[PDB]
Amino acid sequence: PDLKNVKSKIGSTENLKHQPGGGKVQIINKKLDLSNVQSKCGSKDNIK
Amino acid sequence: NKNSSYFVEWIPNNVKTAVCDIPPRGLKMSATFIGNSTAIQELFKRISEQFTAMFRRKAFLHWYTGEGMDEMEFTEAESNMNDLVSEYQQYQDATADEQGEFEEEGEEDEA
Repeated sequence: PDLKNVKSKIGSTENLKHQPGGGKVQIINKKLDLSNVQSKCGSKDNIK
Repeated sequence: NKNSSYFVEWIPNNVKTAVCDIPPRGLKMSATFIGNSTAIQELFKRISEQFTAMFRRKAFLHWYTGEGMDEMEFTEAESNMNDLVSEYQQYQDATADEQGEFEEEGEEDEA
């Protein structure tokens, strides 16, 4: 006898393209703007 | 006589006497003093520095402006108390000797 060609069915041989692929993460951080800010009591200029 | 240093010298004989027949209930005899001294300078001296301590820094002042007063008025109350303490200190120990304008006419000069 002869079998010519035969192969397995179905598993890890059909998976070899798809890893799958991974990704990327990031924070999750900010600031605030302070540029407007002055004190809200204010007598010391009255020295004038 | 024993306290000449405690009277102002250009008001003479610094006493108002007066005598009632009738004592206070529960005292066999009493006297009332009403003395007018320069010494009261002390009251207005302390209060007007404490007042400049406040209005110089507008401290406590929002509560009163907040009822319709203005900063001119604090200035005028102060202006007057400072003027007043300066009047009592003008007369604190003011001379019976003449005050000011000490200038004169000279000598006749060859021509």
